[PDB]
Amino acid sequence: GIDHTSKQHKRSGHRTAPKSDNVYLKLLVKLYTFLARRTDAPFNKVVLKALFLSKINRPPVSVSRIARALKQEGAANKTVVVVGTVTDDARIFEFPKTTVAALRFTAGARAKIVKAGGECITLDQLAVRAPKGQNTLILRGPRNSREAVRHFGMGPHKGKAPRILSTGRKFERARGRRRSKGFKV
Amino acid sequence: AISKNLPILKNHFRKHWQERVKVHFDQAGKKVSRRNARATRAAKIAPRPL
Amino acid sequence: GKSHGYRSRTRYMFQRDFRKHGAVHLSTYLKVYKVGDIVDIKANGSIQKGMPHKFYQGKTGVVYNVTKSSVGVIINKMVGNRYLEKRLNLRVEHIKHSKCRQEFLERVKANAAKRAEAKAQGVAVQLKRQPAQPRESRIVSTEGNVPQTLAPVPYETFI
Amino acid sequence: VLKKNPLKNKQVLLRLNPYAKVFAAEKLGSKKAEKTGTKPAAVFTETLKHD
Amino acid sequence: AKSKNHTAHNQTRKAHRNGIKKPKTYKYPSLKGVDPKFRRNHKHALHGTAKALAAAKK
Amino acid sequence: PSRFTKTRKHRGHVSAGKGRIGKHRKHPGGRGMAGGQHHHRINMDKYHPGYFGKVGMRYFHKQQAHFWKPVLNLDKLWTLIPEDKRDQYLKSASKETAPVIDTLAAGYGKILGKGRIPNVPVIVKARFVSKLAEEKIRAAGGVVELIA
Amino acid sequence: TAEQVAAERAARKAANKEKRAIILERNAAYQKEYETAERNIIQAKRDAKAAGSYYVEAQHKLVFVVRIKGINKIPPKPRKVLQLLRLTRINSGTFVKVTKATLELLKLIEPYVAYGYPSYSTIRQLVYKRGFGKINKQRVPLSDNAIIEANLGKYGILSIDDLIHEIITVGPHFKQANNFLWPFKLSNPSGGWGVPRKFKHFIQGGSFGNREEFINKLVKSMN
RNA sequence: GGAAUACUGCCAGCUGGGACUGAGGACUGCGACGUAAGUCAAGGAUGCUGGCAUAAUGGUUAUAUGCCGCCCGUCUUGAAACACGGACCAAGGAGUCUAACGUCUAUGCGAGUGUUUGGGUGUAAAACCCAUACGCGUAAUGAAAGUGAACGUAGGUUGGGGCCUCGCAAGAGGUGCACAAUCGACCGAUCCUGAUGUCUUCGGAUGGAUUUGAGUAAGAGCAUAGCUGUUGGGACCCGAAAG
RNA sequence: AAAUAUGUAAGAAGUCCUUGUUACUUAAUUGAACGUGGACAUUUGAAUGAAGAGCUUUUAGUGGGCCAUUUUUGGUAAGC
RNA sequence: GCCCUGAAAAUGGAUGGCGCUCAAGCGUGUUACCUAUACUCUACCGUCAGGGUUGAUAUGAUGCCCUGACGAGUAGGCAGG
Repeated sequence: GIDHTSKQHKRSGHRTAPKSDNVYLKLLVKLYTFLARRTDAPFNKVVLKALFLSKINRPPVSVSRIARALKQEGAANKTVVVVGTVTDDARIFEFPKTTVAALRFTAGARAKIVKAGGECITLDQLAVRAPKGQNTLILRGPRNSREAVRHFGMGPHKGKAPRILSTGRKFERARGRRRSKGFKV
Repeated sequence: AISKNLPILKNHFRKHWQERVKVHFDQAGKKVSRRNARATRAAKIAPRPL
Repeated sequence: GKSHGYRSRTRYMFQRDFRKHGAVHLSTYLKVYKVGDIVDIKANGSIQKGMPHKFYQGKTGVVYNVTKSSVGVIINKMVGNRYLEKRLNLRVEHIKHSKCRQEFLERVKANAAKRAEAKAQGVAVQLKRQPAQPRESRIVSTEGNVPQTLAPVPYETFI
Repeated sequence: VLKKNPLKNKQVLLRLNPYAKVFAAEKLGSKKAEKTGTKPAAVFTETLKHD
Repeated sequence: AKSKNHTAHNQTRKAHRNGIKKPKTYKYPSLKGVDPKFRRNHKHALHGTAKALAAAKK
Repeated sequence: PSRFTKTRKHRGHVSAGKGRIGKHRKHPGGRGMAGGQHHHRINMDKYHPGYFGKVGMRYFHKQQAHFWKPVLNLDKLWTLIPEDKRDQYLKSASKETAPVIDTLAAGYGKILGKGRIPNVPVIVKARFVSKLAEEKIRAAGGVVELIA
Repeated sequence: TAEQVAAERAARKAANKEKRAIILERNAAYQKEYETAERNIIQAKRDAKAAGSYYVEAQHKLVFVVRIKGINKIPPKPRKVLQLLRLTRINSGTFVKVTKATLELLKLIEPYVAYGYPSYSTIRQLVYKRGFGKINKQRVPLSDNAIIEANLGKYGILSIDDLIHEIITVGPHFKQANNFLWPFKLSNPSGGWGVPRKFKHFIQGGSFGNREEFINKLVKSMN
């Protein structure tokens, strides 16, 4: 016997490939697991993993989000990478030029970028221009903006949101929710 | 019984509901009828417009 | 039935030491406490107000707040399988700086000066405490020390 | 593919650590001590043999 | 039908499988319970250092 | 599909996935929401604070959409203009040919002032506006014309 | 390409002959350094005896520790100490640097271990026959001096005898040199424990605790 | 006084007998012995010889012999139990479907999304096609009347992957999305402050505060599908005394 | 007044020097918080270990226990 | 100290049995020997982890390949068949 101090035959809780069956994603992977192996470039190791990510961990990056990130100093002419899908945002007006490499573009977002004299690029196309990922801005969407997470941590005084199906007064708003009805949270 | 952090439901089936289930298998069929009924009308309505 | 009032079981705990009853001396009130100070908690039975709960007796936490007559202390308390943070509002009579923090800063100042003196002669430092060590060889002499030799003693009753 | 143990198999004894060569050659696994006379004081042999 | 009343048996074992770790600590901790008039003036104190600081950037 | 289901996996193990001591019996604790105030209250307080009791006035025969007043922010607003014509007015930015936006026509009912619009005059027809919304419109050389 | 190969190869053919000479020279010094220091302690005692006094040796700085108890029904405190000492499997065994901070460890762990002061002979054979390093978790046999240099080189130590040297003389990088060494997996003692029942003390006529100089006879028969 | 021997210990001193194993399959490594060409026990066995044909050998099977082996299923702290059920065999025999849902995942589109009430159409319950609505989402807060989200590169501070610069490197500096802690600003509630005005009681600007909200602060949702989980249903299957 | 148990500390979220903000506070730029700028990384402040650390969601079964050394209470005692 | 008395129960019976008296009994010591699914080395199965390799290069890229460690299991969870 060994006085084990660690769970045996535990597996890293880490995805190894995508869970997808997309033949194309499977090639995008196959691509970047070559790059990630034969190049001492961090960027490839990031992209590779990123491809395995489920949809929830791939929240949409916005057009305005890229516009803002491009206002960083020293950033203006970098090519922004979004291992995921970019969506249009009517709220910006001025949109700059640059090139955006991402998994998918929405109609509106693809237009946006193009109209302003920019360019839309796939990941494998990004790969040829920047094998070592040079001059790139990797961007990520807001995960905790998901509506699912509002109900996370639901407990007394935790200030979170009740799994309710039909909001309004008469709906979980009396006893326990105000000083005048028993107590408050 | 009550348990876990779930939404409180309201599923009104405490009332012999299985005697009054309506399933529209005749969605297809009743459309054909509805069309046949339309054309055959329009016929004998001379050239008047339905 | 069972009894579990707030000061239950504290008959000896919140009790004064032999012939140290009565009024609290003035030192206790001339001490000044800063946020981040490390205080030992130790209730005074004669000061009924701002009194620590019995759990906190002998416990030591960090100051998070200073108020007219009290310091707020953060104590890390085990409940279940996790530690929870506790904020106590103790009066000053129930509190004392931790001597060992006051040793620590002293060692910090010393480690500074030694470091200064070390580079001011460009030589090596070596500031980490080392534990007690085995013992190097010795040569004990026999001059005025010719070993008294001893034997076990017989048994005897002395009643 | 198969650990070989230096305490047998002189080929791996010599791969690891040469000098074993000179060690063996100059003997010095034996080697005779230098001789001395130093006799102990009386106070020693006195207490050594004391009751 | 009487029964076992209480025990702490097994309870530390359970508590020590994923248990204790330590406390969750941070720089800038929770100002939960710090003297209201101080916070109030710390505000202005902080607001000013920012002003003065960005002033040296124009 | 059943073929993928866990019971398929349990076949031959006694007692399904339901234990031996505890069994799978027929409504322990009672059906539905029995005893929310009793043997289930620790769930009902937390997870569902607010559940029991009353709060506020009743409304007999409340008619929904007597309250129909969908909001629209300056944040968007320019979306209501046919996208083609959108450039034409942005670039022109006149006060004698500024585009008219019938918000009630777009299905809305109140303009709120979340966000920024450019500095390009707009004639905004709308029932109801927030003080700020109007203010940010006026500030870009536009006006609010109350309709109904 | 047909020329630049012999360029690269003779460049390591050279350097390896060189690394080999450094080792020879080091090894030779050690033999000496040991040969002297031990002769010194001898006459040191003889002199002191002549002068009418007593030489008393320096206290040992080293112990080798073997777990002689299995894994069942051990109290939680010693259980932790047996682990922090990497002794989590019966008859496994490591080296410990003796200081007061580690001595109190052995004190606790005592009814489950046998330990004492290893000789140069015992350490030498242990590292040779059963020495393995820990490299990226894995337990690699020390089959060529390159493995040691590749890992413990940053502290001197580019040989197995530099490894041994750093062990028996304790000294500057004992911590990391030791920790390099995987716990030694010994077999049961060939010839037995020479006592009817092990889980008394050595003094009480059976195993566990400090048997001092006797640890070598045991460990040799387990090696 | 000169020795020897025991005891203990070291030798990278030499050597006899016996046992089990022989994984691997071109070369590549570290070495050793040689003046040498070369050789070697140096990153896992080869050489020589013999034996087997209606046979050597191995598989199964029956029996015998040595040691060992109580009846399963079940409730139970505890069953081989002097606890229950089970004589035997075949066939049947128990977590289902559904309405509404949690999480996770795949996929379509995305500030939207959902063709299938219906219509069009047809090779006719299919496939192909579609207008207006409607649902959920993009606004919150308050019991309600109601009001309703930028002082600022949509703020400051601290960590931050990746990228950019310098350096041969070790390093240093710049930028810093996601996420985390903290200070702040905005919207609503509550309690204050009550300007310019007005038809003298209407109006509510501005500045506030250990109060409060399932909010704001460059949107993420909608839909189909799957496993697990939730509630109602005969509700895993069989079972009352009763009404 | 033990023994065994038991709290905290052993630094980068640190140290010093210079002088910034404030409506708090002082008789007082005096403090108190929080900072800009400057200086200190070989042992950077005891030992041993770390089989990686940190974190989020969600759901099963269980919620009759029993036994041994020791400490212990009720009972003459008990396989209580 | 060992031995003897104090020492009475119901089928026929139990240092486990035979049997054992300078023991094969009691106290103590010294060697040798027997034996576990444990310990040591090795082959194989599997699980986990780390790593190499589709550069033109025939048949497995969820693949070939290298290395290290690990393996009890009711109620119960997941996985691969």
